[PDB]
Amino acid sequence: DKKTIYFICTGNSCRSQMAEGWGKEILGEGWNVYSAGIETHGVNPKAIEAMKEVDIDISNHTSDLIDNDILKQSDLVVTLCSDADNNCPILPPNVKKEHWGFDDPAGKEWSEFQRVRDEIKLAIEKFKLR
Ligand SMILES: [K+]
Repeated sequence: DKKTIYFICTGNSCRSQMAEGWGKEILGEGWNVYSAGIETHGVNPKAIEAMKEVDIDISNHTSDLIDNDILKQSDLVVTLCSDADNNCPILPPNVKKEHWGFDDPAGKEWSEFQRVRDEIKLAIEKFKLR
């Protein structure tokens, strides 16, 4: 019935966390949305604040490493950064993978953090229209 999308960024901190938040809202009807990373950097407080601004609560999200069982059941694995794309483990044959590159918002001025958040919204909206 429900399909599964898996958002991956290096530390499961900013990009993948915002993508999970947007995904649960926009694709929530027929999609199970999860996020992971190559390493765990913790859920960025700025990502929680960025999502709170658009009335999406991601405060209960966790920073997790990639799980082989979630990978196995994924219909689409989406990598959100170059490092995550290149270091993503060998995927099961039936699982599709796409790289949706976004700039690293961590280290950028607060306005640019919000810009990346909204670029992610747009990519997820376009995905729903496929
Ligand atoms: K997660």
